[PDB]
Amino acid sequence: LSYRIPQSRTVAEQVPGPKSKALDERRQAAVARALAPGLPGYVVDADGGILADADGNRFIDLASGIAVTTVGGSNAAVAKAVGAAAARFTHTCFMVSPYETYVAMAERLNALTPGDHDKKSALFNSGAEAVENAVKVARAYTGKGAVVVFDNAYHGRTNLTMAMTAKNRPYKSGFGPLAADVYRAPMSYPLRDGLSGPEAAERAISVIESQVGAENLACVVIEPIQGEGGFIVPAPGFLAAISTWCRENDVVFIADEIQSGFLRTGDWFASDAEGVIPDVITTAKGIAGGMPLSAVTGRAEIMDAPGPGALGGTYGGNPVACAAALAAIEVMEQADLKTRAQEIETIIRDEFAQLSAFPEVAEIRGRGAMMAIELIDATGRPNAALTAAVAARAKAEGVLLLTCGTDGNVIRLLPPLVIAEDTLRDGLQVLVAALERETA
Amino acid sequence: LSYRIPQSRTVAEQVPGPKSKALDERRQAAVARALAPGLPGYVVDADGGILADADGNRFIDLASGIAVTTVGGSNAAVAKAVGAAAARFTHTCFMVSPYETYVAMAERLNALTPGDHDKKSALFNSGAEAVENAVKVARAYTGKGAVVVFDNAYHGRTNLTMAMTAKNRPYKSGFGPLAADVYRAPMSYPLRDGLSGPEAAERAISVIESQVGAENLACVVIEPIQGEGGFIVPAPGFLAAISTWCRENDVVFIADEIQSGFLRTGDWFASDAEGVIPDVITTAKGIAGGMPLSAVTGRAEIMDAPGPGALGGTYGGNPVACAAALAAIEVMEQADLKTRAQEIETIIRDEFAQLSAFPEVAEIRGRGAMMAIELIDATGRPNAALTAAVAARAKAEGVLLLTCGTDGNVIRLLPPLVIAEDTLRDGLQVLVAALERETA
Amino acid sequence: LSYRIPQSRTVAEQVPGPKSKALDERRQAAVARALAPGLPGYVVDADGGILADADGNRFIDLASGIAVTTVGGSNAAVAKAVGAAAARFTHTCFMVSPYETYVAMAERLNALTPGDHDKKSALFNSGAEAVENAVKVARAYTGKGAVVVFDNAYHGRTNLTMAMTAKNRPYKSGFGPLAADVYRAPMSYPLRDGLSGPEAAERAISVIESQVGAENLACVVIEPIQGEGGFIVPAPGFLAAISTWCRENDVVFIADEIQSGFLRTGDWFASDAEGVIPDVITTAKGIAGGMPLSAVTGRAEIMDAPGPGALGGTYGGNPVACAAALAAIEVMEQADLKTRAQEIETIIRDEFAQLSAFPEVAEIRGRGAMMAIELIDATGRPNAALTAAVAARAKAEGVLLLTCGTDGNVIRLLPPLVIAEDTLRDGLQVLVAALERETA
Amino acid sequence: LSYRIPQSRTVAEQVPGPKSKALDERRQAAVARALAPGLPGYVVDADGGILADADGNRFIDLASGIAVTTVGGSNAAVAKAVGAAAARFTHTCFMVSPYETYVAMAERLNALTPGDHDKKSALFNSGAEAVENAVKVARAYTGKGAVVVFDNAYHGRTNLTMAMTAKNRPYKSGFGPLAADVYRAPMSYPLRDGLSGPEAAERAISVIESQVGAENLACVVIEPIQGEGGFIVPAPGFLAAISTWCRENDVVFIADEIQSGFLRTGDWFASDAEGVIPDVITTAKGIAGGMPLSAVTGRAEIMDAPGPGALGGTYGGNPVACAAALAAIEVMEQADLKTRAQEIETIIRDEFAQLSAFPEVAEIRGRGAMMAIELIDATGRPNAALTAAVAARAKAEGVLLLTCGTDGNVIRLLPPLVIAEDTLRDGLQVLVAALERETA
Ligand SMILES: Cc1ncc(COP(=O)(O)O)c(CNCCCC(=O)O)c1O
Ligand SMILES: Cc1ncc(COP(=O)(O)O)c(CNCCCC(=O)O)c1O
Ligand SMILES: Cc1ncc(COP(=O)(O)O)c(CNCCCC(=O)O)c1O
Ligand SMILES: Cc1ncc(COP(=O)(O)O)c(CNCCCC(=O)O)c1O
Repeated sequence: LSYRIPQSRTVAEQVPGPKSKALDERRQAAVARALAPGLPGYVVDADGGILADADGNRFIDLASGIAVTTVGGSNAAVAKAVGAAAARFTHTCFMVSPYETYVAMAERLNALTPGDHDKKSALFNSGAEAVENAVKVARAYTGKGAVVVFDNAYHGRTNLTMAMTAKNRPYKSGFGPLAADVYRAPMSYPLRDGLSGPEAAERAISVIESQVGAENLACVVIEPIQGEGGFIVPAPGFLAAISTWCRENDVVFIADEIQSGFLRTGDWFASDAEGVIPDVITTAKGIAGGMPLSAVTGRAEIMDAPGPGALGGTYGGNPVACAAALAAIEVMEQADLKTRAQEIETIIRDEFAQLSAFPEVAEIRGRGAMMAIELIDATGRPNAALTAAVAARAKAEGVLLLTCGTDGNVIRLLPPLVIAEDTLRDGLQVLVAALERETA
Repeated sequence: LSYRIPQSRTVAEQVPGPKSKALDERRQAAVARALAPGLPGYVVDADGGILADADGNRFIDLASGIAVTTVGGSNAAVAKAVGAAAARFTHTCFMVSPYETYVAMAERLNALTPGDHDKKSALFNSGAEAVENAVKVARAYTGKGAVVVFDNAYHGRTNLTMAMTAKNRPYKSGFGPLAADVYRAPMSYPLRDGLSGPEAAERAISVIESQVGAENLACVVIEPIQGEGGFIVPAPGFLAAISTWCRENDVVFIADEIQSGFLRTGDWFASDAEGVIPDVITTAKGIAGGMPLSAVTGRAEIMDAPGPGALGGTYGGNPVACAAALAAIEVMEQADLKTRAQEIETIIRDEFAQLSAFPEVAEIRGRGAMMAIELIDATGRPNAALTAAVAARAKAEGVLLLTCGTDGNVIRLLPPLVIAEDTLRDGLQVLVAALERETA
Repeated sequence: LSYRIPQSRTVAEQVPGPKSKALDERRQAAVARALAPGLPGYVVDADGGILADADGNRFIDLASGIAVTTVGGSNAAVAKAVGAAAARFTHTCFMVSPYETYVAMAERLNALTPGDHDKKSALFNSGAEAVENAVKVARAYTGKGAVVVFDNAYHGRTNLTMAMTAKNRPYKSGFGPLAADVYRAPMSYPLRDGLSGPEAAERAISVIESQVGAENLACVVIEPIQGEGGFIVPAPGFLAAISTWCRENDVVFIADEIQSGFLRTGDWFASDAEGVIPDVITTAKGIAGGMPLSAVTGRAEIMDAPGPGALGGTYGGNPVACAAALAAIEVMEQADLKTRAQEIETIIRDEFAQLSAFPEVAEIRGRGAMMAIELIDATGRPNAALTAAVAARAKAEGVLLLTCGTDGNVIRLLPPLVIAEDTLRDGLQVLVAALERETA
Repeated sequence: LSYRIPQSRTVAEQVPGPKSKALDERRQAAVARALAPGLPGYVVDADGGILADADGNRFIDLASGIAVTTVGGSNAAVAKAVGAAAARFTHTCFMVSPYETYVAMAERLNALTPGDHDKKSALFNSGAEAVENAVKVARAYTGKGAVVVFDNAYHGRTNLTMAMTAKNRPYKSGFGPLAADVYRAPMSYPLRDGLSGPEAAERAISVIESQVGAENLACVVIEPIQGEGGFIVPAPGFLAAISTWCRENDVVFIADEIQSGFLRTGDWFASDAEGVIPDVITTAKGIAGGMPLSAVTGRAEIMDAPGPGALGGTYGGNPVACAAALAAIEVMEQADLKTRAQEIETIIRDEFAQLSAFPEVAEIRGRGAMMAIELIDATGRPNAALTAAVAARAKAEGVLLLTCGTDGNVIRLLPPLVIAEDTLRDGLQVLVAALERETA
C-alpha cells in the first residue's frame, strides 16, 4: 500500500492546538450542543490509518468514522470517481430522471449479498432510511404490521428506528411517542447468558410466539454482530435458527449489516460466517468510501411488493455517491481487503495476548476489523468509568478509540482495512499501556 | 460559451434510444419496481437548462431534480469544491471527529434564515431526517408530544414523516402502523376555500384548540408553499396568524422550507415574503447543489434542548456535501440568483399570458422559480387526466415537467435558476402547445 | 301510566338541603375531584319524570341519567326482575358457565336491530367496551387496521375511545399517548356547513379516500345523531351514502347507537329513520333500565371472525342486567314507548313555539326524546355562557337540564319516555322562562 | 353457614341435559362464536359451592365466576340489597346526580386498602376500565407517558389493556394496532427462572432503566399474584423492591388487585402479605358479590390530578352494584371469610398430599382460595394437553375447574369462600382421580 500523508502518530504538548480551539468556539456558537465531538482537533486529511488535524497532529484512526472509511478516508480511486461524476451531474432524482450508476450499484449489491435467488435493491442516503425501507417492504409483502428486534439493538435515530433501538439514553429519551407494534426478544449474549446458539434461539422464539404471534409479524430484524450494543457476537447456530423459524412462519428475516457489512468482519457480510441467507439486508457505512449512500437488498418478490412511487426520497442513490461506491467496491477486490481484514484480527489478538492477565477484561470478541474488549470492575459489574478513562487517555496519546455497549463498558476497534501494520500495532500498544495506567 | 453542453432541445424519432432502452431492462431486473423513472432516457450530463441522455437526446429541465439543482446540475464551483473535498477526506462523522465545513455551513444557515435572534443548526442527509429532527428538538424543548400538520402537506417517507404527510397513495398505503399523536388541520387553499388569510387561520386554530389543545402540542409544521400538495400558497396573513398563535401558546412553529428554501421563490426563504420568523426551519434540496445534505436551524434554546449524543446520524453534514453547499450558496450570492428567480417568474407569467383563454386553467400560482398551473374539467373538478397527458406530450417533445397536487391536477415549474431565457421560453411554449393539443 | 312517587316539581328556595350538603362534604373527602356532580341534591328515588333527593326536593328529570333510564329510573318490572335474578345468581361469567338471560338478550338485539340478514351479538358492561369490541370484530373480519370517526364524535373514555372522541377538553387532555391509526372525517352539520346529505358525504368520502384509503381501513364509525357533540342530525341521505361507500369498498359500517338506540328517537334505532342498515351496531344506556349492560350486534360473519376466547370480559352480559334488559324491552313494547317518544317530540316543539322571540336560538333539532337547542351570541358565535346560565337557572328552579356540544352551546332534552305530560310541560316552561330571563 | 340449595355433587351420565342442549343451540344461533362456554349446563342457581343447571345437575364450583363470587353466587344480604336499591333507583349517572352508596363505597375502599395516607376513589364497571383509569391518573399526575408491565401479565381486553397483557393468543391477535409507550419487564417466576426475590427485581429494574428511563415512565403496573398468567407468585422481596424503585424514581406503583383482592388470598389485598403499600390499586370481581363494579383507589394527590369531568363513564359506580358491594364487604367481615380462605388453603394442601408426588405435577402454588397446580411432561416441558384433559374429565364428573397459564398448563382453584368443607374435599378428590385417570 502507498499513502498520501505520513502514517506515524504525533501529538503536540497542548491539544487542541490554536486553530482547532478556534474552530471548537465557532462550533459552540453555531451548532446544537447535542453534537459534542470527541476528537480534540479539526480534521483536514483522513488517509490510510491517520487523521491529520488543522494544527499538524496525526491521530491513529481505529474508528474509520464508525466503520465507514473501510477503504481509507480519501482513497484515490474514490476521490477521482467523485470529482469526475460531480463534473457530469450531482443529482437528477432517480425516480424522475434515471442514470446508470444507480442501476450498476443495485446490480453490485444483488451480486455480492448472500444467496443465489433473484434479488432487487433500492438505494437511500442514511442507515436509518435503509432500515425504515426494509420494514416498509416487509409490511407491503406480508400484509402484517409487527416488527421484532432484540435486546442491545441499534437501528438509527428516526421515530421508528428509535423504537427499534434498545437504549433509552441518549437515543430515545424525550423524543416519544414512538412507532407502535415493535416487540423486543432476548439476544444471544454468551458472556452474560452462557447459552448455546440453539438454546438462545429457542428462548427468543418462545417470546416471539407467546407475545407477538407469526400471524401479526412482518419481520424479525437483527444485526449479525450488534454494533452500538457492544460488538455482541451471537453463539454459533443462533442466527440460522432465527432464519429457519422466519421461513417456516412466513416472516421476513432482515439482517442489519449497516455496521457489519462490506468486508468489515473478513467476509463480504457477517451473515456469510454462518452461511445465513437473509430475505432482506440493509447496508450503508463502508458501501461508498464515506459518501452518503445506503441500500436495501432482498428477494425480488419482497422488494417488488410496494407499488409505483411507494418507495423514494429525493437524494437516494446519489450518482456521485454511487460512483464512489463502485470505485470503493472494486478497490476492496483489487487490494484484497478481505485478506487484510483477516490479518487485522490476527494482529489485534497478537497485541492483546497479555490482556488475559487483567481482571478488568471480561472478553475480547468480534471478527476481522470489528473487534472489542468488554471491561468490568472487581465484582463483575460493567466498568463504564474505566472504559471512558482508557479512551480519553489513548486520545491524549494520539489514538482515536470509540466506546459502545448497552452498559458503556466496551472499547471497540474499527480500523480502516488499509491501515499499515506498523500504525495498527502502535495504536493497540497505546490502548494496552492506557489500560495498564488506568488500572495500576 | 456559458455552458458545458448545448442548451437546445433535441429528441430523436424513437425515445428511449437503444442505450436508454438497455438501461431500462437492467433497471427492471435489478431495482425495486416502485422506482419507475419518468424520463425515457438515462442521464449522462445535467448542465444549465438541459438533461443529456445516453442516446444523445437533450431535454429542457423544468424539474431541477425536484427543486434540488437550483445552481445547475453540474455547477463548476460545486464540482470543484466536491472533487477537492473528497481528495482530503470524504467522511469522519462530525460527532466523532469534527471539521470546518460542518461549522461554516451551520454559521451560513444561522445567518441566512429569518430573524436576528440567536440560532443554532444541526446537519443531516435527507429532508425527512431534517423534519424528524425538527420534531425531536420541539418535543425535547416543550416536553409536549403532539405534532400538528396541514391538509395537502408532504414531509417525507419515514414512519413519522409518512404520518405527517397527507396523501395515502402512494406515500403511506400498506406501511403502517404509523407514529401517533399526529393531528391534521385545514390549510389555507384560497382557490378552493375562498377564505382570507385571517379567516383560514381562525378555522385552523379552532380545530387545533378543540381537538388537540396547546397543553398537549409540541409543534405546528407547515410548508410556506406546499410543494407535493400542489404549490399551494396560503392566503396573505395565514402564516403570521399561525406563527402568532404558537408564540402565545408555548408551541414551536416549524417552517418546512425543504422545497421552498434557498432562493427558489425569489426570496432566501418563502417565510421572508410575509416576514414570518419561524422558531425552527428545515432545509435540504437546493442547499448543496445536488449533494445529500439537510439541516435544522432554530432558536438556540430549542436546538440545545437535546442532551449530548441525543441528536446524530453517521453521515449527517458530510464534508463533501458541506463543501458543495458552501460553494452553491456563494454562487447564489455572486451570480445574484435571487434576481434570476424574479426574472424567471416574469418570463413564466409572460409566456402564460394566453392561458386566460383556457377554462381548463383554474389558477397560475407560486413565486420566483416555484410556479404552477392547476387544471380543471368543465364542472370545475380536478383534471388529473389532462395534467398527465400534457406532461407526457411535453416529455415526447423533449421538455421534462413535473406534476403534483393532492388531486394530481397541478403542473409545476421548477427550472434551475441558471436556465437560459431562450431555453426557458422554448420549454414554456412546448407546455402551452401541449395544453392546446390535449384540450382538443 | 302508574307512578310510585309524586310527579310534581317541588324544590326549596335553598339547595342543596342539609342532608345533601352533608353528603357533598363526604363526597369531597372520599371521591376523586374529577367527579363533580351537577344536581344540588343526593338522589333517594328516581321514578317517572322525577328525581327525589335526600331533603325531599323533587326535580324534573330531563336527563334520564344521560339517556339511560328511558323506561324510568325504578320501573316496577325492571326492579322485580333485578331482585328476582340476584336471588338465583348475580354472576357466573357467561364464557365459563352460560345462562339463558344472556342468550335471550342476544336474540332480542338480533331481532330489534336493522336488517333481515343473519346477525349475532356479544354483551359487555359499558358503551366504551361495546365501541372497543365493535372495532375488534371489524379488524378481525377485514384484516385491516385503520378506524375512521367524525368531527364532533364521542365514543368513550378508554385509550382507543378517547382517540375516537373529537373533543380534547376534558375527555382526552393529559391521557396520551392514544391508539394510532384513527383518522377523522368532516361531519354533516347542516346549521354550520349548509350542505345536502350527498354533498357532505362526497366531502367525507374525498377525505377518507385521499388521506386513509379503503385498503388500510377496517371500519367507519358514526353516531346517527351525535350526542355529546351537540345532538347533530346529519342532512338526509348522508348516512345512506357513507353506508353505500363502506359496502362498495369492503369497509365495516359501524353505527354507534349507545345514546340514540332503544326508542330514544321514536324509532327502535336512529338508523331506522333513514332505512340505513349498519354492518355492526353498538348499544348501551337505555338497553337495561339503568343496569350496566352494553352490546355489539352485527353480520354473523363479522361477529364470528374472532376465534374462541378472543372476545370476553368478566362481567359482560351480567345475568341481573340481562334480566333488567328483558323486563325493560318488554315495558317498551307493552307501554308503547315508541308512540310516547313521538308525542314527547310534539310536546317539546309545541312548548318551543315562542323561541322565535330569541335571536340567541340558532336551531331546534333532534327526534323523539332526543331534542336540542343551539345557542349563539349577537355575532352568531357559540354562546356557552348563556347555555351554562340557562342550565344553572333551570336546576335552581328544580329542573335537571344537560348541556353538550363541541363548543358547549347546546341544551339537550333526554326525558324518560314514561314522563307525565304535565311534568314535561312544567319542565319545558321552566327552560323557556330561564331563556327569557337569561336574555331579557 | 346456611345453604339455599343442596351442596352435594350430582351429574347425569350425559351432559349437557336437554334444556341445556336446547339453550346451547340457541347460543350457537345468536351469540358470537368467540363466546364458547366451558360448563356443559345452563345455570339456574349459584349458591355456596354449587352451580345448579336447568336439567337438575349440581356441579361443584371451584371457579366462582373467575374469582368474582367470593361471598357466594346469590348471597342473601347481597340479593336483598340489590332488590331494595333497584326498587328506589337503578341509575342516575353519579357525575350528573350523586347518591350516597357511591360515596359510601369510596369511603369503604379508602379505609380497606393498604396504607394510612389520604386516599380517594373513583368507581367504574369492569376491571379493564379500572386499569385504564389507573393509567390515566398516573399520566395526569406525573405528566409522563410510558407504562411498564411484566411477562405473563393479564390486564383486560380493551386496546390499552390488551397492549398491557403479555399473551397474544387469544387476547391480542388480529386486534391491533395497540396503544404505544407500553414496555414489558421480566417477572419473578421462581419455578422457571430459579431466581431469588432480590435478583428478579434487580433484573426487572435493569431492563426498565436501560430501555424505558424513569424520566419517560408514568407507572409500573403488576398483579401481586399473576392470575391468567398461571397464578405466578413472585419470589418474596420482588414486589417490595419494585415498589421501592418507583418511590425513588417518581413513578406510580399500580397494584392490579382485580383477581387477588377482597380476601381471595387470605389477606384483604395480596399486597398485604409483603407490606407493599401501592400508590394506586385497581379492584373489581369480588368487590360487589357478582354485580358489575370496579374501582381505582390511590393517594389523594394522584386521584385528584385529573380536572373536573376528566374521568367518567355513564354507568360507573352503579347504585345497585354499590349496595351489592356494601352488603358483600359486610358479609366478608361478619362471616370472617378471611379465616374461611386460610382454612380452604389447608383443605387444598391436605387433599393434594397424594398429588405433588405425581411426576407430571411441577408445583402447587398460591395462597388462600387462590391455589394452582402446574403440569409438565417427562421432559419437563409445559403439558397443556394433560391440563385440558383433566379439566374436561373433572367437568364430566360434575366439578368445574378453570385452566390458565402463559403455556396453558395450570389448573387453578378459585372456590367461593362459602364452600362447605365436604363439597371442597369431594371436588379436590375428583381433580386427583381425573389426573390419575388421564396420566395413562
Ligand atoms: C447497525 C446499524 N444500523 C443502523 C444505523 C443507522 O445508520 P445512520 O446512517 O447513522 O442513520 C447504524 C449507525 N450506527 C452509528 C451510530 C452513531 C450515532 O449516530 O450515534 C448502525 O450501526
Ligand atoms: C416539503 C418537503 N419536506 C420534506 C421532504 C422530504 O425530503 P427527502 O430529502 O426526499 O427525504 C420533501 C421532499 N419532496 C418530495 C420528494 C418526492 C418523492 O420522494 O416522492 C419536501 O418537499
Ligand atoms: C354515542 C356514545 N358512544 C359511547 C359512549 C360511551 O358509553 P359509556 O357507557 O359511558 O362508556 C357514550 C356515552 N355518553 C355519555 C358520556 C358522558 C360522560 O362520560 O361524560 C356515547 O354517548
Ligand atoms: C388481574 C386482572 N386484571 C384485569 C382484568 C380485567 O377485568 P374485566 O372485568 O374482565 O375487564 C382481569 C380479568 N380476569 C379474568 C379474564 C377472563 C377473560 O375475560 O378472559 C384480571 O384478572
